[PDB]
Amino acid sequence: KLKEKENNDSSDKATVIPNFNTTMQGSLLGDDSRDYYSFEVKEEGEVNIELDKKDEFGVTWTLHPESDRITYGQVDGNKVSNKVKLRPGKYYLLVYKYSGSGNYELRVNK
Ligand SMILES: [Ca+2]
Ligand SMILES: [Ca+2]
Ligand SMILES: [Cl-]
Repeated sequence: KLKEKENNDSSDKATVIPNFNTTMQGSLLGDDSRDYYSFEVKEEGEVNIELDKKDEFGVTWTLHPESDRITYGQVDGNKVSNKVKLRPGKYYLLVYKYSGSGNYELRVNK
């Protein structure tokens, strides 16, 4: 039932994802085109970031460490996904749209 917290349009205002394997609900309607999130890895491992589109629109995501290591989501229909091996540290996850408007769910699986 966890929801994003606007305004979250910059990493300094990112919505904390408190835990792995936890669904975050958000929306990118109208001129809300960016939702920043953050999370912390405590033990090195593979993380599977999964965005589920609840409406058809053009949305993806970009991951980078708080530390040019950058990872992009891979769009496949109504899922935008990737698997990346991450070391302990804090990470920023920018969910942003490139067309249209809609609702989504986000998980950082581990
Ligand atoms: Ca939003
Ligand atoms: Ca936002
Ligand atoms: Cl962990």
